[PDB]
Amino acid sequence: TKGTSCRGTRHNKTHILCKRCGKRSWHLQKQRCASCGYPDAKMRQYAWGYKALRRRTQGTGRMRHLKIALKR
Amino acid sequence: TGHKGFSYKLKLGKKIHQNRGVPQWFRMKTGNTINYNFKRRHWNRRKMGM
Amino acid sequence: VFLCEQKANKTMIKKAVEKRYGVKVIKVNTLVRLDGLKKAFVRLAPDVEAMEVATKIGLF
Amino acid sequence: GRRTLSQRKGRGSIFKSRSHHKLGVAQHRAIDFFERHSTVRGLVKSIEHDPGRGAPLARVVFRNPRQYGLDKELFICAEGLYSGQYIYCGSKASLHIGNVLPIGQCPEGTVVCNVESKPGDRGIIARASGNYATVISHNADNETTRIRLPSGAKKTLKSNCRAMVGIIAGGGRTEKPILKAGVAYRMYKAKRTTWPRVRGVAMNPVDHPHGGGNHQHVGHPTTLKRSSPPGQKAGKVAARRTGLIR
Amino acid sequence: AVRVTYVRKHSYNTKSNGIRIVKTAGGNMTVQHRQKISNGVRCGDCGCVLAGIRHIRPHQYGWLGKSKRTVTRAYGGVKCHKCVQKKILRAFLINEHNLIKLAAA
RNA sequence: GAUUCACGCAGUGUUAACGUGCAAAUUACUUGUCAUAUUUGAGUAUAGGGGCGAAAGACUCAUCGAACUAUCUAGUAGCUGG
RNA sequence: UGAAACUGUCCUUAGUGCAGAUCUUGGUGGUAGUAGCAAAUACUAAGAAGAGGAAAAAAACAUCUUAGAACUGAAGAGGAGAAAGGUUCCUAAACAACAUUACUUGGAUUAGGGUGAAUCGAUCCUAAAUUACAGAUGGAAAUCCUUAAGAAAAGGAUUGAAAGGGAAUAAGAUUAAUAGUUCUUAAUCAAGAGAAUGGUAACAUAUCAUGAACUUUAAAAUGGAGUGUGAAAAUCUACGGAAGAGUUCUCUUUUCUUCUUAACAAAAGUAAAUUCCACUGAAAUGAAUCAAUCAGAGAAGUGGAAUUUAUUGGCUUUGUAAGAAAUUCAAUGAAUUGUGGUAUUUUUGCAGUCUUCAUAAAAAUUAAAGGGAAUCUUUUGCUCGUACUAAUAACCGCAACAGGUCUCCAAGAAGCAAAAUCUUUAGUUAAAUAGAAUAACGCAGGUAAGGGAAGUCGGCAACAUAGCUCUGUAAGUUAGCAAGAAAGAGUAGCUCUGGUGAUUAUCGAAUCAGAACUUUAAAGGUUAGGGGAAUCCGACUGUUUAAUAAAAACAUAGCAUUCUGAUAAAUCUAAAAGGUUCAUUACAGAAUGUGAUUUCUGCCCAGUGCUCUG
RNA sequence: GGGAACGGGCUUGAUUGGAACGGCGGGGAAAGAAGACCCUGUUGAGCUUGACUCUAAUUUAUCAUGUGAAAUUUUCACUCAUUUCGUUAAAUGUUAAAAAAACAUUAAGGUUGAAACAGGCGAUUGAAAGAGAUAGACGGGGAGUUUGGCUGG
RNA sequence: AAUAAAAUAUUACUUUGGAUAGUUUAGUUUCCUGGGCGAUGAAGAACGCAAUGAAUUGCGAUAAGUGAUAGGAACAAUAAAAUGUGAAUAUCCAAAAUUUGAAUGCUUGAAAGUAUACUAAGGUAUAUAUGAUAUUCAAUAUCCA
Repeated sequence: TKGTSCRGTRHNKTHILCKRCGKRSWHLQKQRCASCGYPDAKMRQYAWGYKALRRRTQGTGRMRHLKIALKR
Repeated sequence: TGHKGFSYKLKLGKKIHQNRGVPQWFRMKTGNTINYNFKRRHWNRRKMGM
Repeated sequence: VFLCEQKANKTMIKKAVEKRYGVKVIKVNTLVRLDGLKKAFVRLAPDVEAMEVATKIGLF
Repeated sequence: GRRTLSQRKGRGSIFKSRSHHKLGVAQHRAIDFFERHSTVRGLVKSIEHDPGRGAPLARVVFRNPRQYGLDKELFICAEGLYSGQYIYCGSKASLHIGNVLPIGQCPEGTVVCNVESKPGDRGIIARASGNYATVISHNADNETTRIRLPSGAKKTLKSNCRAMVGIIAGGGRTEKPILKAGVAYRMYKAKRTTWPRVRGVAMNPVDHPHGGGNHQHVGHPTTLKRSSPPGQKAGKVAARRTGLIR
Repeated sequence: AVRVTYVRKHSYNTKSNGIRIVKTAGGNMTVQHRQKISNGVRCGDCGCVLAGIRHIRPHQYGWLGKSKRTVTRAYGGVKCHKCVQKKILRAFLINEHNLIKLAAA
């Protein structure tokens, strides 16, 4: 019963959306985000996660105020 | 659920709003390749993970 | 039945409806739709006829 | 190998004390002037059952000697105390059952319980059900007295340590034979998670040092030095004797 | 036999989710939310339930008449009439004894 | 922590069905059990030479005599294939 | 064929020549019109719409209405919620794809519509637990501490429950869909604005009838079992009718349906149980329960007080309120809406009894007391959730998967029974396609002459006993059991008789026993123990390898051994005014072996351990 | 028959009409899976142990300067770092002067009423213990690794 | 012995598939110049804004855009309006800049919220550490009348 039957009771969320990164990686019982490293001030980045760095970093968003400054 | 937070309901409403197709007039523009929205999903076809 | 900004409460909606249309409001019921708009149900005083206000607004 | 269950007990994750319905901390009132140069009178309002311990606890109510109000204590019941009784604590208290006196004002051969090992520490020794300590001798030279601990050991204490006269209630608790595994299950309702104890020999070599082979046996002596590292310290530690006694 | 449904969104038979099925017009049965059972006051000494005070919820004594939550007697509403008689005798008899014991015995 | 039946549960036997299945462990009858060492929801605690185990090396997201994931890493191969 | 670039020679350069690597990526065959589209009892007739039942029976035809026949059988295939899903809800147009045939159907395509709260919840409080400033620790990241270390917080900070606690809303109607939320009517709550009498006493008086600091008490707020009983609802039933429907060639003064009432308040009439008060003082001891249990620190008796009994005050009754609603009749308008029960079940309280080496939460918040400091009308009630499924099609399993997933309401028959079986209200007739033929071999359910385990590793599988009543019951035994031992007899239908009560002859309860007569000689439609004599293991109830082992394995109580005076023992951590047993204290904590009870545990200290006061 | 010693193909013969339907289980050394038994590899992993080499924890000695004595270097006496505790840091020190389950508070200019002062909040331990460094012992609790070859397997 | 249904063989044409050929608003590498963010709130995330938009793009309650400076007649899928009295377009400029985020009055889960002061609503300020100055204090800590 480790296969099909045991999947029926899965109706309790472990992660929900995080306030800082918008992903569903906020652990409800650990009170921290698995992806962006919430309340920790620094963003969670690792050298072994090089793809994770090229997915969310500088230049992946709007750059509302930095696009004018560097252009200036 | 029946009970939901305020912000969570608005992110549910936006998912409803984005499940629409290309309007006909947009398809008649010159040099147009966008015919169907490939970001479409249905409640019984794919769960949106939120 | 109006559509208002979600950041407005029944107290400000009641004042705004009176100010904009010069009527009397005795009850406001609001619900926030899925899209994001706050639908308001405004009931006017018995001596104010709502049907004539609709024609002035443009619904008729 | 793995970590034995003895090692896992020191972490305190599922082995924490089940102290939710406990009444409080059973101890004497804090030492002050009126307990050192006079007497305070306490009223035994009620006798109650504290989960996880065999002796009943008494709710004693002293008046506040310095301010206006009450001062609610929680003593361990001496065998004989009743509701509505008056008990007196202090250096001048009479030698009646239930009264708290400094250990130096008690005659030789007297019986005390809830003794203080160090003055003002509100009770350490002789606290279990039916247990008591007996005063052996005094020494006015250095103001120290000797008492006999319930294990037969003799201990020397400062003569101003407080103690309650009498015997802790609930004697004979362990003389009734448990009969069912269910009854032993209910004993640890307000205690730690230790009851169903699997024999080490029934385990596997990874889990325990006793985890045996094709026959359930230990294979090496079960008497170990005190300096054994945790994990291999299983059996009898620093044992000077074994076998049955004649 | 008419079968009913929970009106509120509670779905479990907890103490606060007690219901009573009453009958209404046309043979329809509706659902009433019934209150919990409270306890009355107790004497501070003997722990016996006092007489003359109703067994209602603590906030409901605010709606009670000012004379319907206490008994017109010294230590009324906190002590039984027997709890008070012994108080008077203790106060008087002990003071009398302390007048012959000390004060020119 | 008596004997049983029932709502449920389990999984003794048929070593029945099925075995490119209803199903990556299910079905039918039979059997056992069916409230105090009971059954169960939500919350909460315990994390990889760690935890948890009425102890089977069992369980730890279909993964366990050491999980999953990424990096060192195009690890090394006197061996096999081209 | 194709329609804009390309070729020869010499040198130079190389990501330069493929049949293989279970090679990589893509495309495609035989298999093959083959295996299949067979769990969930079941559909038929007439009509409508539609291109879509034609025809030499092409034997089948999706959707909707009516009729017939059926199934889930009220612990449901019913009516509603929590998690999860997220627009799947409703309507209209439309069917290319999808739901193993088809579809006019759809949880599918397109486009609009839909979720209304002072009273329901979140918001508020704290529980297990969780996280901050300063401090402590660490090379570091960071860890510790949660009131202890602080010039911090009258006293201890943050979070933590849509099942724990909590101020206050009900009935009817209404929408294609929301409704304790809208409408009508009727209420409630919070925040406001405009130094008293009576009673012997228990105690009592539409606000009344002052009551600060400070302190205390109580409530919120507390297990389970089993027995008795009050009350309501449901079912059943008695009397009395009103209205409508069914049967009626054979009868039936007959069978069936309706005869209702909210929140909040009032107080004609009137209950059960418990606890107190006054008079008096019990023995010739009384009183009382199903059981108990109680009495000179005072019984029974009489007279009182109080509280509980789903809102005021439990039931009837009353305002609400008949104007509503239900059942009929007429073409909007008219008719009625008594009284009971020594029956059963459920719910809800109450009363004492039993049980624990188990004693079965806290805060927000409220009231009262001790004390004596001081001298009716009207306004407002903010933010957020609210649609729908909640499952043999909306959830998790790749899916419209026979698997899994927490709850509430709950009719008749029959029976000990919430059992099997059949029906009522509600729901549905479709839920991976049919038609013809009726071969072998299969899957599921059966029967059998004579014999009766001769089959086989093995009575595997099947057969067989089976309810109730009476009689009767062995060895063995821890004296409790074995025991439903084993064994034997009875049981139907019809017509009668007697026993078991209440009020002063009438009224009611299903239960037991007995007697004639008849027959197909009677538990058996369904449900429903095979029995006996021994041996081995485990004492027992219990747990176990999710997915080949449920056991003789683990656990268990019992027995025993070892260490420890708490600044300790065990033991987590890199460290730490750090952490666990420990809210603890030898009848305790920690570490082990054996495995109930009875009986007995023999000899050996040389070796290896451990220890020593040497 | 021979062949890698059990051919559908080769050699010699027996014999053959093309397409197939329902069954069936002899063969296709049928399918599923880089044999899981055995061996080899200077390939591993779990577990054990006085296998080799180490290590956490435990333990022992020396160093790390509190005063004041006394002996022949432990042996003591104090507190002053230090250890362990307790409270609302709530009368410390020295002078002066068991009859009763009830109540107990906001006192009749500014000092008495309610005594003054100590340079110690109250105890406990104590120059020893603990942590550090170096050195010996113990240490499968744990880490790494190894466990020759030939051989009628 | 016999037939060519099936089977086989070649070519042409069609079909399934997308190789080959032609092609490039895309990449790779080297070199040159810089290496110009943030409490005056960054990077990132969310939500919202077009006459008809779902994504994407641009932008922020002044919204696929405003003012100013250059610029000179367009846009287009379909309508409208405005337009040489200045349409598209560009910019190191000006105004404006929702919720968050180091996120900083307090709380934050998917949480709706909320206290004080200043200037009913609206807007500012209030985290921790920290330098300088001013000011109010605490300690018989050192003296001292």
